[PDB]
This record gives sequence, structure tokens and C-alpha cells, in this order.
Amino acid sequence: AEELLKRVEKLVKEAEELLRQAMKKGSEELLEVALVVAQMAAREAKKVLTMAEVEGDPEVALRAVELVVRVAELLLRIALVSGSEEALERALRVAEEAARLAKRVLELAESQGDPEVALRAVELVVRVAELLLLIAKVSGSEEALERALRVAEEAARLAKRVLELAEKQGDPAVAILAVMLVKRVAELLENIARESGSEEAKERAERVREEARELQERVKELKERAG
Amino acid sequence: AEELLKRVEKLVKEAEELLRQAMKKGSEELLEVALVVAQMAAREAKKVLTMAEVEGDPEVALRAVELVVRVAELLLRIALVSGSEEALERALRVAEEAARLAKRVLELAESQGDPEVALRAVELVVRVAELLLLIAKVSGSEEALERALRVAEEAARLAKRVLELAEKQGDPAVAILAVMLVKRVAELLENIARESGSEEAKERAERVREEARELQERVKELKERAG
Amino acid sequence: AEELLKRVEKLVKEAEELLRQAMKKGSEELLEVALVVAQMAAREAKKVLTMAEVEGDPEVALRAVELVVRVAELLLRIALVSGSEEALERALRVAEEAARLAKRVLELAESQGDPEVALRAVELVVRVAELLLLIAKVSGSEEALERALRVAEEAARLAKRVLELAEKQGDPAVAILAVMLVKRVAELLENIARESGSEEAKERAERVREEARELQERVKELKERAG
Amino acid sequence: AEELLKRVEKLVKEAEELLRQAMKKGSEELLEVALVVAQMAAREAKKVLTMAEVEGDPEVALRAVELVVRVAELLLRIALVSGSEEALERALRVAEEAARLAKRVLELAESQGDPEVALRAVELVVRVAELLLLIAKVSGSEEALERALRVAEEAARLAKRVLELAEKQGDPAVAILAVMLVKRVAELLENIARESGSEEAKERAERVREEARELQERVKELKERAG
Amino acid sequence: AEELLKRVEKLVKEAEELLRQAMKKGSEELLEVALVVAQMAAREAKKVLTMAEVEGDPEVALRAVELVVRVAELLLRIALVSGSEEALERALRVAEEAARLAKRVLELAESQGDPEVALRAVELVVRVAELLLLIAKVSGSEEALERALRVAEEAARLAKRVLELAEKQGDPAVAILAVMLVKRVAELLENIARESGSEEAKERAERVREEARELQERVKELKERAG
Amino acid sequence: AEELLKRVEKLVKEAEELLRQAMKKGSEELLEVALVVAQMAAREAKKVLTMAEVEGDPEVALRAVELVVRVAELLLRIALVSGSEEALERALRVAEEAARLAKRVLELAESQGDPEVALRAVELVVRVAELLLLIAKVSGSEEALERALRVAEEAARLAKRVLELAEKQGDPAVAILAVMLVKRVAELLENIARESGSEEAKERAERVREEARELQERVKELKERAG
Amino acid sequence: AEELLKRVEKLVKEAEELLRQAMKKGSEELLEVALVVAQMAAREAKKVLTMAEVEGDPEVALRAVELVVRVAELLLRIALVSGSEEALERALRVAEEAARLAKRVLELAESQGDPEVALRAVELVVRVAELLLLIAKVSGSEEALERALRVAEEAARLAKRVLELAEKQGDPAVAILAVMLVKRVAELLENIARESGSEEAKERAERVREEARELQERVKELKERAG
Repeated sequence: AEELLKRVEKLVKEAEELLRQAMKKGSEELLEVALVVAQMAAREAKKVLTMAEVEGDPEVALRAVELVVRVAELLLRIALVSGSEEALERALRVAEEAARLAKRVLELAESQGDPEVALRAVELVVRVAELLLLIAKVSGSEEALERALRVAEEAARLAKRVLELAEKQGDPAVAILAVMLVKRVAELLENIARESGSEEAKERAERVREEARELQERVKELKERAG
Repeated sequence: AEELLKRVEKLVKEAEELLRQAMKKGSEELLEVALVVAQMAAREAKKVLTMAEVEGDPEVALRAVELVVRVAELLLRIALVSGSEEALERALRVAEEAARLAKRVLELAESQGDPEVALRAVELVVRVAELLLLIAKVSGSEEALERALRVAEEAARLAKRVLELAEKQGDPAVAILAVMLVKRVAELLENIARESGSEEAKERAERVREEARELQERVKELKERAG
Repeated sequence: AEELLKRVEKLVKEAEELLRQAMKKGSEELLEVALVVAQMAAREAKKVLTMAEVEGDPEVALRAVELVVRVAELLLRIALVSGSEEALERALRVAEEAARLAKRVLELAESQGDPEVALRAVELVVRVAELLLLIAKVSGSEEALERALRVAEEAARLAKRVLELAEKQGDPAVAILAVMLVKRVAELLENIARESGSEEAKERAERVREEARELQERVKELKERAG
Repeated sequence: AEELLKRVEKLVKEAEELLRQAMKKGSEELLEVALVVAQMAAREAKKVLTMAEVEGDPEVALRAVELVVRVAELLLRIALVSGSEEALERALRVAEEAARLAKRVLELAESQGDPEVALRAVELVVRVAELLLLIAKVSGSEEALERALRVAEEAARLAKRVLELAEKQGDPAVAILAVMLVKRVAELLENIARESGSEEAKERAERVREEARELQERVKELKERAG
Repeated sequence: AEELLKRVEKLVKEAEELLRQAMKKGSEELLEVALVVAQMAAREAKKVLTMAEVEGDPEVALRAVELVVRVAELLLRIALVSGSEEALERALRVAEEAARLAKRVLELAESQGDPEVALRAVELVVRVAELLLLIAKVSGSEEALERALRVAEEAARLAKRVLELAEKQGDPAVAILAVMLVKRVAELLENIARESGSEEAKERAERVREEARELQERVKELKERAG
Repeated sequence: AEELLKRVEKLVKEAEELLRQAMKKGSEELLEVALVVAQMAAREAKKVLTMAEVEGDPEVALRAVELVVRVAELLLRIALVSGSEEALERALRVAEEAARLAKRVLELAESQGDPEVALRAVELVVRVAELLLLIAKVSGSEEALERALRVAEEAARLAKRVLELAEKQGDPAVAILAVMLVKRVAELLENIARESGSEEAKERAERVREEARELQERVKELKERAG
Repeated sequence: AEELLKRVEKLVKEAEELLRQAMKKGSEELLEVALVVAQMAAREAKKVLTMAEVEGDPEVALRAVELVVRVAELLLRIALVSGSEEALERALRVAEEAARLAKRVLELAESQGDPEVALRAVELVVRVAELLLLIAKVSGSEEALERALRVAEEAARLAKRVLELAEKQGDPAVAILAVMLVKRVAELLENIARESGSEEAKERAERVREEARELQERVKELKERAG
């Protein structure tokens, strides 16, 4: 549904340009609009995922959910520039719901057998953990730290499906990178566990970083299978 | 009709470059040309609006009438540099006719249901009020002040169609900005009423500035509808 | 008679391409040709309607009269680019005669019982009202405004046959849209009555816009009949 | 015979691309090839005209002889880049023979009664006069000027058949343009007669330019016949 | 043929940079190269005019012949810095041939109907008269003064075609400037006639300066036609 | 089998883009992937040659084997950036096997009689000699120099089939270029024989460069046959 | 590979700025870094030559090897400021290897037929002879004098390829300068032979300076060929 795709995609450039009008001038009226424009983008964007999730058109969703994250990037800047604790909690819920929408996408492609669409989608989730991480360091709360914590470790589980998805096809392309994301996660699990000091995060962290060390073994053979 | 669009658009850059040749040298022969070049741009530009107004190609007109205003910006500088009271009255009529061409555009898109093309078009009118305002302060006349006065308050009425146009679609994008333009007008109605002292302008001014205060209420709900 | 169809259809692309040769260069010799090419298209196009009106081949006519309107779109641009008051009155008569040719088509299909061919044909008439509307705003005359006025309100009567035609078949497809066209007309009756201020147009306008409000009731049941 | 059409058409793009490899590098080996590739295109192209001239498939020839001219455009550039007086005389004979091939095409369509195929074919001849004109200004010779002179004035006679061909069908489409070509010729007859000063060319020139003035009269009625 | 355009354009910057290496150091070996580089630019530049003169690509030539003049500017500086009477007579012939190449360009666009490409091309010729004027004051000869004299008064005739070319299109853009060039010439015809004292130059001068006074009348109406 | 073609073609752009991610960052994990992605491209690419070699679809293979070489270009850069002597010997075997795949292609088209598909395929081999040449200068070994030596001189033999293939069809297109490739080889045979000093390479070199001198004679007539 | 180009280019400005921090302060820790930074630039720079030598992107290498020399300029200053005989022998080997990298570049462009890239590359070698010359006068050794001697006289041979490369294209641009470099060398062969007194250097010197006297003859005609 390219008609919806461009129109939603169009909203980004307007609001993202409205952002710069505010940086020059500092008018909340410009900013109120952004919380109207982008916050209705989620309405129409999520629909594009829906009708796309019907026909089995996976590439559309990857180019859509990625755009939802850009909203989170935008709504973040608003709350940073404005300081509204609501706007954090606006961008929070939007960002958190992106997790579901990502997980909504993953199990699609297995029915399609198209793994490559996953891996770029999975990495979107990872930035959200990085994204909330910036938010948690602002408020200092542990609520969001847990939200971050549950997202990524849940996101870590997802790669095992992906690694399982590749070994069906025997495709190394998605295979090796899938492992690397976990190392790209291990930076996070470290960094939150650096701060809060909860050994559970460290426990969670060690298991994850230890898992990729183990998971790479399943690809060490695949590097010898096809090449 | 891109062929016409670029050719008219081309004339601007030539004459606007001829302007700078005159600023360096001060030759009226360079300037006589500008009153030939740009004054024929209105001939061909208005045609681009016409044939575009047929097919229902709205975005072309917005990119066209905007260029007509640039002529007014140019013809203004001529009369400022030259001092010809005619050239004021040249740029006056051209500028005043832009109002009709703008109003000619507005009711188009309602048949198309494409509101966003309006709002940038409406704002073109507003500069013309600012534009004549500079002219009225030059001549000191009240004729042009009335022309300015009738344009903007007529232009103020237009947003109510726009606000009405959005509430059909429920689009907040054009909605909120539409209100803000009236505040962007209220500066004008103030400033002319600062000078001439006619309480009618102040009356006109208060009603307008009081209207946006009221009109925003219709969007306060729309901010709660979709988000 | 596909042989005639393509040959007439072919003329459009030539002249419509000749149009663009003129926009680049501005040669009336290119334009004289257009008033020869397209103005003979009406000769041969109207014949295609005739011989098609014999056998009861309705779909041919819809694909033909639609092409006559394209001529009106073309001849319009000529008179806009050229400014010949004759060419207005050329495109006027051609356009006005399209009304008869449309009305000539409508009562055909009732003998055939094929309603869907009507509705797209009816909408062609509506653009002609929009088409003359552009012409009337050029000349400013009230003659053409009346021609516009008599066409559409006569065209408004036609839908009642269509609505009557559907209720025979009980087809909702043509049914609901038929109502919507009247609202698509009400924009027109408003807009001409905005300008000329004749309360008769407003009276005509109110009755029409009030009629669709009433006519939809006859479909509200049909929405409950079949679904 | 589309198989031949594309294969000959294919040769153009190769050699025309080989041309650009030479412009970057300046290798005569690239250029020797062009005098092999395109010079065999005339062999196979002329055949496509032949077998097409059998069945009475006129549109094929128009799309073929037009491609022969492109060779002349290419072979010209070679002789310009190279400077070989032979390559002029190569491109000369090829170009001159195109005249016959054009005249070979014209009398075909009268048997078919398909005039429109002529007019675009006739205009191909006219460029050849323009084409040789560039060559004559290079060598400065009067031989080619006469070749140019005899081609076009012979080509001028051809339109009278075309004008006669239309008046059978009463088609204005080919009719009016046919006149315009003579004016498009009159530029040539002027320009050669500007240079060489031979009053015969001027005499030839006046008669031609005076002829179109007279020939248009036969179409002035046709503009009143059908429209 | 952009490949040729940049490569020739590239040569300018090299040699024009080699010029500055010589100004710092004073090595004729640097300067011998310039008479090799630029003097082969005319070879390849003139070709770009040729192959461009084929297809009817006028804007290329204007951007090419302008570059030929830059060579004349460069070769001039060489002969000034060096003092070689040959290098004068080198730059002379190159410069004089530019006149033909300019006149070669002018009659092109009338076939294209693209006047604006002329006027900037015509002005290139005018600098050559100014260019030779500097040379004639160096040698003091009257040969070059006549060459200068015949160029410009021949160049003065050209504008009448241009003025005639515009009145076809009714374009004032090229129209008014065309007149001004003659006044831009009248400075020259004065200045050579100041020096040599030949009343013929003064006669030539008066007629020219009197001509523009008359020619402007044909544009005084055009300033009233379109505007 | 376009499905396979794009998918293999797709892998190139990914890995070739992964290459640039490594150049910015220097992660071997990015590079390990390239030796997985592209090294499986040879698996699926060679299959596309196979199933294409069945039906007699030659143009597919030319667009396929060309892509295999791009892998060699990529794998080369890896070993250069990384320095792994294995990766040389990886890219070596892949590159050497491309020779067979090229030779596998050549004798196909003779059964099809389609020579032009050969010549671009033959030139792919030639770059491989250039390709290994870069590798041999890295390791300094003479093994690869012999591999290079045997490839090209074997590749030189191939043109004789091609020259023989053309003389059947009498096509000069492939004919002349075929000779030129040998001169394009003679640079190589020189350059390796410049370095290693083995007179056998020089002997091999002289015979080859002397052969084209002789082989051109067979085309000198063909330049006189068709033209 | 612009990513590598800037990053290597970036290292220069850092280290070259670190150089100035040392000149102000005199810290070997600043200088140890330079022998780390620039000495790894050769690692990555030489790679840029490699991957560029693959695709046939010559202009990249000229802009790369030139930067290698700048390192030699920097490493020189270090050994001068520091006095480390190793750092001489560091900068020596780096500088000497630049000769190969230059010679590696030269034979590239002949396959490309792009001579101008050579001449600026050749001149880089010449500075290295000047560069080692400064080093030899420091140590007083004759080893480096021979290295200098073998480089330049080998570098002198290279121009004969270049002169041969131009005469293919007939380009005088690279042609004349190529001769001048030998005279730019003859200063060197003099100056080393001034000092060491070895008649072989003088013999080498005379032959070289006598060669350019002879080689210019081959260009004296080329100055008469094209101009």
C-alpha cells in the first residue's frame, strides 16, 4: 500500500522539518503540532503494518516499523527540548509498543521463509533499548530500566528463532550477524548493570554474552558448510 | 505542465540576477527589462494556474503562485530603488491580483479534499498584507491600507474553511497551524491600527485576535481525538 | 467499432503532444492545427456514439464521450494560452453539446438495464460544469453561468433515473455513489452562488443539497436489503 | 519483421555507445568499428525497407529510415572528429541515398491511402539538407551545395503530393503541417543563398517561400470544411 | 557531448594555471606549453560546436564558444608577456575565427526558435572587438583595426535578426538588451574613430548609434504589448 | 531464471555494502561475513550458469559470469585489507575457476551462432589475468604468474574461434574488437615478461603480439566485404 | 574508496599538527606518536593504492601516493629534529618503497590510456631523489647516493614510456613537460656528481641531459602537428 507508505513517510519530513523551525525559534506551537503529527503517524503506520501483515508483504513492514522508531527519535528530542515528563511517557509508550510491533513482524517471515527481513527489524528493537536507556538516565527511574531490561533480553531470545530460521535455509547471511547483535546487546547489559549495580542485570548480562559465545559455534560449522 | 513551470521559474532567476547587475551599476536599462520580464511572468504564470486548475493538479499551483509573490518582491525593490510611483502602482495591482489567484486556489482543493496545499498558499496572502504594508508606509496613503485591510480580514475568513476542511478529514496537521496564522495576522492588524488609529482596524483587530482564541477550542478537542 | 475508436483516440495523443510542442515554442501554427485536429475529432467521435447507439454497445460510448471531454480540456488550454474569445466560444459549444451526448447515453442503458455505464458517464457531465465554471470566471459573463446552471441541475435530475434504475436491479453499487455525486455537485452550486449572489442559485443549491439528504434515505434501506 | 528491426536498432546503440568510448579515449580502432557497424546497418536496414515495401507495412519503414538518418548523424561526427575527407564522402553517399529511400517511401502510402506516415518521413529528408549543409560549410564545396539544393527543392515538390493526398481524405492533420515544412525549408534556401550568393538559389528560394504562401490557401478552405 | 565539454573545459584550468606558474617564474617552457594546450583546445572545441550543431543542442555551443574566447584572453596575455608578434597573429586568427563560429551559432537558433541563446553569444563577439582593439593599440596597425571594424559592424547587423527573432515570439527579454548592445558597441566605434580619425569609422559610428535610437522604437511598442 | 539472477545479484550489493561498513570501522566480523556471502554466491551463481546452459539462454550467463568476477574484485580487497594468505588462495581458486566458466560459455554460443555474447565474456577472462597479476605482485610467487600465463595465452587461442565464428556470419562487429583484445593482452604479456625476465613469456609475448598483426589481415578483407 | 582516502588524509593533519606541538615543546612522546601514526599510514595508504589498482581508478592513486611522500617529508623532519640514525633508515625505506609504488602506478594508466595522471606521479619520484639527497648529505654515505642514483635514472627511463604514451594519443600536454622533467633531473645528476666526483654519475648525468636534448626533437614535430 504505497499510498499509505508515502503519506506516512511524508509526515516525518514535515514534522522533522517543523522540529528545525522550533530549534531556530523555540515556539511550543511548533512543538504541539509535532505531538499531533507524529502521534497520528503511529495510528496510520500501525495500519500499514496490519494490511501488510495480511497479504504477506514483509518488506513493506520493515520499511514501516523503521519509520516508527524515527518518531521515537523525534518525540524524544521534544521531551528533551521541552522537559515534559508526559512527553517522556508519551514517547515511552510509543517506543515500548514498537517492541510488540517488531515481535509482531518476526514470526511473520517464518511463514514466508524470508529471514533477511528479520535481522534489520530485530536491530530496530535494539536501538529502542538504547533509546529508553537515554530516557532512564534522564528520569533516573528503574521502571524504564526494567522495561529496557525485559525488551532486550526478550529481544535476545528472538535471534534464536532467527538462527533457527537460517539453519533451515542454511543461509549464513543472516546467520553470522545474528550472533553479532548479541554482542551489540552485551554493551547494553553491561552499561545498565554498570549503573544500577543489580547483579541480576549482570547475571542477565553474563548469560547473554556467554550465550553468543555458545551460539557462534552453530555458525562455525555453517562457515564450513557452504562458504 | 512542467515546461511552462521551469520557463516561468527561469525568468525569475534571470531578472533576479538582472537586479544585482543594477545594484552594482545603477542602469535603468537593466531595470526597464525587469518591468518587461517579470511583468510578462504574470501573463504566463497565471496561465499555468489556469491549465492546472483544469486537471485538478493542485501542487503545481502552490509552486506557481508562490513565484508570483517573488515577482512582487522584485517589483517592490525596483520601485524602492527607482522611486517611480507608477511602479508602486504596478506592483500594487500585481500584488492585489495575487489575492484573487490565492482565493482562486483555495476552493479548488476542497473538491480534491487535499488541505495541506491550502495552508502554504494561504500564508502567501499574508505576506502580501505585509508587502502592501511596506508600500503604504512609503506613500503614506490610506487607499492601500484599506486594500491591505480588506485582504487580510478576507484572508482571515479563509482559514475557517480550512479549519472546516480539516475537521472533515480530522487531520490536525493543517488544523493547528491554521489557528496560528491568525495570530500571525494579529501582529498586522495591530500594527496598521497602531499607525492610522482607526478604531475600526482595532475593532477588526480585536475580533480577529479574539477569533483565534475561540477557534483554537475546536482543535483542543482534535488534539484529544487522534494524537 | 474499434477501428474508429483507436483512430479518434490516436488524434488525442497527437494533438495533446502538439500542445507540448507549443508550450516549448509558442507557435500558433502548432495551435491552429489543434483547432483542426480535435475539432474534427468531435465529428468522428460523435459518429462512434451513433453507430454504437444502434447495436446497443454501451461500454464503447462511455470510453468515447469521456474522450470528447478531453478535447474540451485541450481546447480550453488553447483559449487560455491564446486568449481568443472565439476559442472559448468554440470550446463552449463543444462542451455544451457534450451534455446532450451524455444525456443521449443515459436513456440508452435503461433499455439495456446496465446501470454502471451511466454513473461514470454522469460524472463526465459534472466536470463540464466545473469546466464552464473556469470559463465563466475568465469572461465574467453570466450567460455561461446559466449554461453551467442549467446543465448541472438538469444533470442532478438524471441521478433520480439512475437511483430508479438501480432499485429495479436492487444494485447498491451505482446506488450509493449516485447520492454522493449530488454532494459533489453541491460544491458547485455553492461556489457559483458564492460569486453571483443570485438567491435563485442558492435556492437551486439548497434544494439540490437538501435532495441528496432525502435521496440517501432510499439507499439506507438498500444497505439493509442485500449488503 | 521485428527481428530485423531490433537487430538493426541494436547496432545503433552499440556504435553510438562506441562513439562515447572514443570521445573519452580517442582510439581510431573504436572508430574503424563504427564505419564497419553502421555502414553494414545500411545494408540490413535497406532490406527492412524492401521486405516491408512488399507487404504494405508502412509504419515499419518510417521507424526504419529514421534510423538510417541517425547513422548519418553518427558518421558525420566521425568525420568531424577524424577529419577524413573520405568519411565525409562516405556519410555523403549514405545520406544522399536516404533521399531515394525517402522518396521510395512516399509513393507507397498513396496506394495505402495512409498520409500521416509520409509527413514524418518527409521531415527526415529536410534534416538531410540541414545535414549536408553542415558538410558543405566544412569542405566549402559547391558540389554538395547543389546536392543539398536538388534534394530539398525536389523534397518541396513532394508535399504537393501530400497536400494532394490529404485533399482526397480531407484530413487537415497532415494538411497544415505540410505547408509549414516549406517554411521550415525556406530557412534553408535562404541560408545557402545567403552564402553562395547565386541568385538561382534565391530564385529557387523565392518560388518556394512564395509557394507555401499560395499553398496555404488550399488549406484555408479545409480549415472551414471539417474543423 | 559532456565528455568533450569537460575535457576541453579542463584544458583551460590547466593552462590558465600554467599561466600563473610562468608569472611567478618566467619560464618560456611553461609558455610554449600554453601555445600547445590552448591551441589544440580550438581543435577539439570547434568539434564540440560541430557535433552539437548537428543535433540542435544550442546551449552546449554557448557554453563552448564562450570558452574559445577565454583562450583568446589567455593567448593575449602570452603575447603581452612574451612580445612575440607571431603570438599576436596567432591569437588574432583564433580570435577572428571566433567571429565565424559565433555567426555559425546565430542562424542555428532561428531554426530552433530559441533566441536567448543568441544574445549571450552575440556579446562574445563584442568582446573580440574589444579584444582586437587592445591588440591594435599594441601594434598600432590599421589591418586589425579594419578586422575589428568589419567584425562589429557585421555584428551590429546580427541584432536585427535577433530583434526580428524576438518579434516572432514577442519576447521582450532578448528584445531590449539587443538594443543596448548597440550602445555597448557605440563606445567602440567612437573609440577607434577617436584614434584613427577616419570619418568612415565616424560615419559607421553615427549610423550604428543612430540605428539603436531607431531600433528601440520597435521595442517601445513591445513594452506596451505584453509587459 | 530471473529469480536466481536477482537474488545472487542482490548478494553483491549487500556484501559490497558490508565492505564499506568495514572500511569505516575495521571489524573482521563484517569481513568474515563477506567470505560467507560471496563465497556462497559462487555456489548459486554457477548454478545459474548451469540451468541457463541447458536451455540455450546465453545472455543470462554473460550477465552472470560478469558478476562472479565482481566477487573476485571483492575477495581481492578483503585479502588486501586483511592480508590473509588464505584469502588470496581463496580468491585465487575462485578466480581461476572463472576461466573454466568462461571457456564453458564460449563454445555454447557457436551452437547458437550468437557471437556478440562471447566478446564481452572473453574480456572478463582478460581482467582475471590482470587480476591475478595484482596478486602475483603481492606474493611475488611464480605459481600464480604461470596461472596468469596459461590463462591468457589459452584465452588468446579463444579469439581464433571467435574470429572463425564471425567469418561464418561475416559480422564485422565482433570481428575487429577480437583483434584488439590481443593487443589489450600484449600489454600483459609484456608486463609480466618485464618483471620475471623469462624469455618464454617474451616468446609467448612476441607470438601473441605478432599474431594479432597477422589476424587483422583476415578482417582487412571483411572491412572491404560488407562495410 | 573515499572512506579510506579521507581517513588516511586525516592522519596527516593530526601528525603534521603533532609535529608543531613538538616544535613548541620538544617532547619525544609527541614524536614517538608520529612514528606510529604516519608509519601506519603507509599500511593503509598502500592498501588504497591496491584496491584502486583493481578497478582502474587512476586519479585516486595520484592523490594517494602524493600523500605518502608527505609522510616522507614528515619522517624526515623527525630524524632531523631527533637525529636518530634509525629514523633516517625508517624514512629511507618508506621513501625508497615509494619508488616502486610510483612505478606501480605508471604502467597502470597505459592500460587506461590516461597519460596526465602519470606526469604528476612521475614528479613525485623526482622529489624523492631530492629527498634522499638531503639525507645523503646528512649521513655522508654513498649507499643512499646510489639509491638516489638508481631511482632517478630509472625514473628517467619512465618518461620515454610517457613520451611514447603521448605520441599514441598525440597529446602535447604531457609531452612537453615530460622533456622538462629531465632537465629538472639534470640539476640533480649534476649536484650529486658535483660532490662525489664519480665520473659515472657525470657520465650518467651527461647521457641524461643529452637525452632530453634529443627527446625534445620528437615533440618539436608534435608542436607542428596539432598546436
